[PDB]
Amino acid sequence: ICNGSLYPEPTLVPTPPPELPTDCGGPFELWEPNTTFSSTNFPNSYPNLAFCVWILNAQKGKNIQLHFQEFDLANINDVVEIRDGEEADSLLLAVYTGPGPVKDVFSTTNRMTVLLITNDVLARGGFKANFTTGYHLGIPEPCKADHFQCKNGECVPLVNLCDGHLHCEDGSDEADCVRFFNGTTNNNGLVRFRIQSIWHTACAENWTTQISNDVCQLLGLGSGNSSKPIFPTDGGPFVKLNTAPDGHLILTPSQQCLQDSLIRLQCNHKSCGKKLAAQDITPK
Amino acid sequence: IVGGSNAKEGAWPWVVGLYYGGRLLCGASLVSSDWLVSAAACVYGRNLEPSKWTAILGLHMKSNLTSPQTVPRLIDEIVINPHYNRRRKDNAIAMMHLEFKVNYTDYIQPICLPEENQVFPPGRNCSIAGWGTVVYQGTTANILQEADVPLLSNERCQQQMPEYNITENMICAGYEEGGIDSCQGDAGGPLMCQENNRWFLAGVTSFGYKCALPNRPGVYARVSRFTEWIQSFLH
Ligand SMILES: *[C@@H]1O[C@H](CO)[C@@H](O[C@@H]2O[C@H](CO)[C@@H](O[C@@H]3O[C@H](CO)[C@@H](O)[C@H](O[C@H]4O[C@H](CO)[C@@H](O)[C@H](O)[C@@H]4O)[C@@H]3O)[C@H](O)[C@H]2NC(C)=O)[C@H](O)[C@H]1NC(C)=O
Ligand SMILES: *[C@@H]1O[C@H](CO)[C@@H](O[C@@H]2O[C@H](CO)[C@@H](O[C@@H]3O[C@H](CO)[C@@H](O)[C@H](O[C@H]4O[C@H](CO)[C@@H](O)[C@H](O)[C@@H]4O)[C@@H]3O)[C@H](O)[C@H]2NC(C)=O)[C@H](O)[C@H]1NC(C)=O
Ligand SMILES: *[C@@H]1O[C@H](CO)[C@@H](O[C@@H]2O[C@H](CO)[C@@H](O[C@@H]3O[C@H](CO[C@H]4O[C@H](CO)[C@@H](O)[C@H](O)[C@@H]4O)[C@@H](O)[C@H](O)[C@@H]3O)[C@H](O)[C@H]2NC(C)=O)[C@H](O)[C@H]1NC(C)=O
Ligand SMILES: *[C@@H]1O[C@H](CO)[C@@H](O[C@@H]2O[C@H](CO)[C@@H](O[C@@H]3O[C@H](CO[C@H]4O[C@H](CO)[C@@H](O)[C@H](O)[C@@H]4O)[C@@H](O)[C@H](O)[C@@H]3O)[C@H](O)[C@H]2NC(C)=O)[C@H](O)[C@H]1NC(C)=O
Ligand SMILES: *[C@@H]1O[C@H](CO)[C@@H](O[C@@H]2O[C@H](CO)[C@@H](O[C@@H]3O[C@H](CO)[C@@H](O)[C@H](O)[C@@H]3O)[C@H](O)[C@H]2NC(C)=O)[C@H](O)[C@H]1NC(C)=O
Ligand SMILES: *[C@@H]1O[C@H](CO)[C@@H](O[C@@H]2O[C@H](CO)[C@@H](O[C@@H]3O[C@H](CO)[C@@H](O)[C@H](O)[C@@H]3O)[C@H](O)[C@H]2NC(C)=O)[C@H](O)[C@H]1NC(C)=O
Ligand SMILES: *[C@@H]1O[C@H](CO)[C@@H](O[C@@H]2O[C@H](CO)[C@@H](O[C@@H]3O[C@H](CO)[C@@H](O)[C@H](O)[C@@H]3O)[C@H](O)[C@H]2NC(C)=O)[C@H](O)[C@H]1NC(C)=O
Ligand SMILES: *[C@@H]1O[C@H](CO)[C@@H](O[C@@H]2O[C@H](CO)[C@@H](O[C@@H]3O[C@H](CO)[C@@H](O)[C@H](O)[C@@H]3O)[C@H](O)[C@H]2NC(C)=O)[C@H](O)[C@H]1NC(C)=O
Ligand SMILES: *[C@@H]1O[C@H](CO)[C@@H](O[C@@H]2O[C@H](CO[C@@H]3O[C@H](CO)[C@@H](O)[C@H](O)[C@@H]3O)[C@@H](O)[C@H](O)[C@H]2NC(C)=O)[C@H](O)[C@H]1NC(C)=O
Ligand SMILES: *[C@@H]1O[C@H](CO[C@@H]2O[C@H](CO)[C@@H](O[C@@H]3O[C@H](CO)[C@@H](O)[C@H](O)[C@@H]3O)[C@H](O)[C@H]2NC(C)=O)[C@@H](O)[C@H](O)[C@H]1NC(C)=O
Repeated sequence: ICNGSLYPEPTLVPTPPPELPTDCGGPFELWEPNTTFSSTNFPNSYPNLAFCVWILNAQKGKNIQLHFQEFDLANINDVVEIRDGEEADSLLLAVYTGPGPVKDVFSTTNRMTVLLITNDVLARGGFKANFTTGYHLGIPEPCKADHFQCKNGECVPLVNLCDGHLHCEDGSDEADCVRFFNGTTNNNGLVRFRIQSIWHTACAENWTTQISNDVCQLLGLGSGNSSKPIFPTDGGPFVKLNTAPDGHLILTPSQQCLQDSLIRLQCNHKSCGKKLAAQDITPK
Repeated sequence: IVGGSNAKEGAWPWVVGLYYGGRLLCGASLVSSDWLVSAAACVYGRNLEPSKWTAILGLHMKSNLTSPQTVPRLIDEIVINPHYNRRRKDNAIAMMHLEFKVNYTDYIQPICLPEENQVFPPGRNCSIAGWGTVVYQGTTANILQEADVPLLSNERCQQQMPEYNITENMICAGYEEGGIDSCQGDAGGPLMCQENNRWFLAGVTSFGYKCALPNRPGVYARVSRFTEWIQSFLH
């Protein structure tokens, strides 16, 4: 029977565990005069497992632009979240992480929220930024004198809207001038072409299957199914669609057509989840 | 994934893998010629350098990457759904742009998308796939694993997992007896249902409490509520 151990065997002095990370919060919602602010200890480092919320406030009708003078954070473990509304719904818009310079962020409303997410290891110096606000900083002014603005803001008088080819360096004219109008579903509708700004059909003087399939392909759908007009109701500047030796379509406007009608096309769906596995069929 | 069975050649041509750092980290699905759909939760901090992301097409076997049946690809642009919070794990869907156009073959096929007013009723078997861990402790470096799970109503999903609001933006699929799950390792796997003999895309794998835990199924995000956003730039 072991006995006589009348000594303090646990000679080691216990130490409190590094628990309770919680958060430091840091600066909160501020107006325009407040521009420059450190996260919590930006010149030196930031605490691990710290969550902070920075809200940028601007006058109604204005937007907010970011400019990170110094941005040196950890790896993909730590990220920075950007929000605009923070009332009922917010959009990420831009998320920044990792060391190195980052691009500017333009708010879509008169409010911006900045969030910090940190891990428990690899703490870096931090980041800082300031804002100046303004009127449509990220939205270029549309050009007057009948100029059409693209997605990225480039404005041209008329070199787009379904021409022979896109005369735009940006080339953001993804939307076409042919869409299904007055239809019943996504795949069913009336053919409506637009030369410049006016929607019109393509008549049925020489309508064939090849041009129907070409139109269906231009609509992002499959082959032509159930190609038959019913009755005419439009009265716009109707054009003529005719077969061509090449793969392009030619629209010739003419309001003196005979037996005008609106053509209803039901284009089939495109390629879908059709399995092509080669397996034996069990005769059961 | 967990408790699944080995797939056949060409069984899931619309499932593709995403490689970052040299190892598979998240799954994705092929929709258009140069776009993919993947869970936004996994690709959150790695979207600033798409050049380091490698897109693998037809990764039926993880041991063959340079095989002729596998077409390597690179990621050019990564788009994350704006309405993402990482706090409620809501709208965890992301779209990735392929650098070059991808041809369609027998083993590489696109997938359908839900249409308007197209809701799958609860109680229907739906297929899942992924290269994640099948035993919750080990690793998966073998053939693609496939499984089928039934759709569960969100009313029971909230009760069985009293941790999130769930709401109507999530769809839960699994078995009350447990043993089948796909929320470990590869969280980018798609939720696939069968509407007619054409197949459809139902959801994308999302956060899951624990695999094979009794009455603890996974969570999926309804693509039917993101169809407009996907088609806005599907082209
Ligand atoms: C698209 O498809 C529809 C069928 O779904 C097709 O039918 C047209 O529908 C519109 C309404 O959507 C009809 O317009 C009405 O016509 C009656 C006829 O007398 C008018 O009295 C109505 O006048 C009302 O609206 C005016 C303007 O808002 C008001 O000023 C007025 O006080 C009345 O409140 C109304 O205009 C239309 O008659 C039918 N039929 C036809 C042949 O248009 C429609 O034609 C299709 N579209 C195209 C471009 O073909
Ligand atoms: C993905 O699939 C596409 C096909 O949809 C494929 O495009 C092909 O690219 C090659 C190389 O750029 C094109 O070149 C052909 O090469 C053969 C070799 O003998 C020639 O015979 C071809 O000439 C015929 O085809 C021309 C049309 O391209 C005709 O104008 C000509 O008169 C001849 O009939 C041609 O030079 C080939 O044409 C395309 N295929 C097409 C356009 O259908 C692409 O390479 C695939 N990508 C990958 C990564 O596999
Ligand atoms: C961001 O911008 C802020 C706004 O410009 C800056 O905060 C302001 O800093 C000035 C510095 O002088 C403070 O001026 C003082 O204001 C107090 C106000 O009275 C206080 O006491 C009453 C009770 O009697 C209390 O009700 C008030 O709320 C105040 O707490 C004066 O008494 C002083 O004499 C002096 O003028 C501003 O008060 C202060 N604003 C606010 C809202 O506190 C800030 O420094 C900028 N930077 C950062 C990092 O925030
Ligand atoms: C993943 O990559 C692996 C490469 O490391 C693939 O392994 C190869 O798989 C093929 C089948 O797809 C095997 O080919 C078989 O070869 C045997 C015998 O080899 C004969 O080869 C020639 C004819 O080509 C003949 O002249 C010789 O005398 C041999 O008799 C054949 O009987 C089979 O029918 C089949 O053709 C390779 O042997 C095999 N290589 C290795 C190193 O294992 C693997 O298949 C890939 N994964 C998938 C799913 O395909
Ligand atoms: C946050 O505050 C800083 C304060 O420095 C603002 O920096 C500003 O940056 C612009 C560059 O975009 C500076 O203009 C520069 O002027 C020099 C003059 O020689 C010229 O050589 C450069 O090519 C450039 O045009 C500007 O001077 C500078 N501000 C000050 C006071 O020096 C920054 O813009 C602020 N952030 C935001 C979002 O406004
Ligand atoms: C669209 O369909 C109409 C159907 O009326 C086509 O109208 C006529 O089509 C003929 C095709 O042979 C055109 O050629 C003419 O043939 C007669 C045959 O004897 C010949 O004598 C004429 O000298 C002429 O070559 C004809 O010009 C045309 N128009 C008429 C008869 O007024 C129309 O051609 C079709 N559209 C296209 C682009 O094919
Ligand atoms: C697709 O959904 C059907 C629902 O009809 C599933 O079929 C059911 O599968 C379970 C096992 O997962 C069967 O439970 C056991 O089946 C054995 C053999 O019949 C029986 O002796 C046991 O008492 C127990 O019921 C069940 O019978 C079977 N059928 C029904 C009507 O529930 C099926 O598993 C789902 N998945 C696939 C890939 O088909
Ligand atoms: C959507 O699902 C329906 C079933 O609800 C599919 O229709 C089925 O199509 C197959 C293929 O032709 C039919 O098989 C054939 O049946 C006839 C007898 O009707 C037989 O003589 C042939 O040898 C062949 O076996 C099947 O009967 C038919 N089922 C129906 C109409 O109820 C339809 O194909 C599916 N859609 C797509 C796009 O796959
Ligand atoms: C246009 O789209 C419709 C979609 O409803 C296609 O309709 C298909 O119709 C068939 C019905 O044909 C069958 O023929 C069997 C004998 O071969 C007969 O036993 C059976 O009872 C039935 O009459 C149906 O099976 C398909 O499911 C329908 N859908 C599809 C996608 O095929 C129609 O064929 C399409 N037309 C064109 C030209 O594309
Ligand atoms: C998970 O959902 C939580 C829901 O709790 C309640 O949600 C309602 C929705 O608007 C809040 O407003 C109420 O709306 C009622 C009508 O539907 C009114 O009768 C009521 O007076 C009130 O205006 C309500 O404040 C809120 N709380 C309570 C105690 O009712 C929500 O609170 C959580 O934030 C959400 N979790 C998230 C978003 O992560």
